[PDB]
Amino acid sequence: PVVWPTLLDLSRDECKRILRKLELEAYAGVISALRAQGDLTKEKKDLLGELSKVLSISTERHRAEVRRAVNDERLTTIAHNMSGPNSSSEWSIEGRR
Amino acid sequence: GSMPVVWPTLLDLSRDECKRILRKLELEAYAGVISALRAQGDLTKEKKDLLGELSKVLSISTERHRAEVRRAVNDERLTTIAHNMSGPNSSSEWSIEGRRLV
Repeated sequence: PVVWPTLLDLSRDECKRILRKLELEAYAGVISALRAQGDLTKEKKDLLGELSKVLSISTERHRAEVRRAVNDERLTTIAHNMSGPNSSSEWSIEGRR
Repeated sequence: GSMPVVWPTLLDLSRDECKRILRKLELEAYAGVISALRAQGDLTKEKKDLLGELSKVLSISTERHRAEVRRAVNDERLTTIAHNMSGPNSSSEWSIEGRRLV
């Protein structure tokens, strides 16, 4: 006997889409704040690793958010002002793997 | 002489404003993690302890943490997502976390 996608099924799929957008936005927000603080450290790398697991962020999406933040001129300016010119080695290594 | 007679304001720092944007970023970062975790379902010890590591790194006080929890547990949209994702018991542990410690 057949079955098919109901409105509830499509509703649950849409909730998953909304959740995934919230999760990626959350993770990107943490990367942005950490990048603006200065360079990446091992402790922050570890913390990001746990956050990516709990927010279901793939390594591909992680690396792309690291690069986005390293390259964002506003965040780079904040790091320059707050921490000084050394601010992105280590983030850039992480964004390469 | 060595120094410019027409100083290009390009060179100037904006330390006060950057300090404020950094703080805005930190608070927005923590709030967004609370909101996403709340939309997943109820709080777990693993989420609580991870939020504790995040609050250290983002300089978030325990008062601000609990206020974010109370906000998120009561957000109608985040709660609708959690009920659809995780079922009807998606709030009690969050509400405990929002209330205790004073």
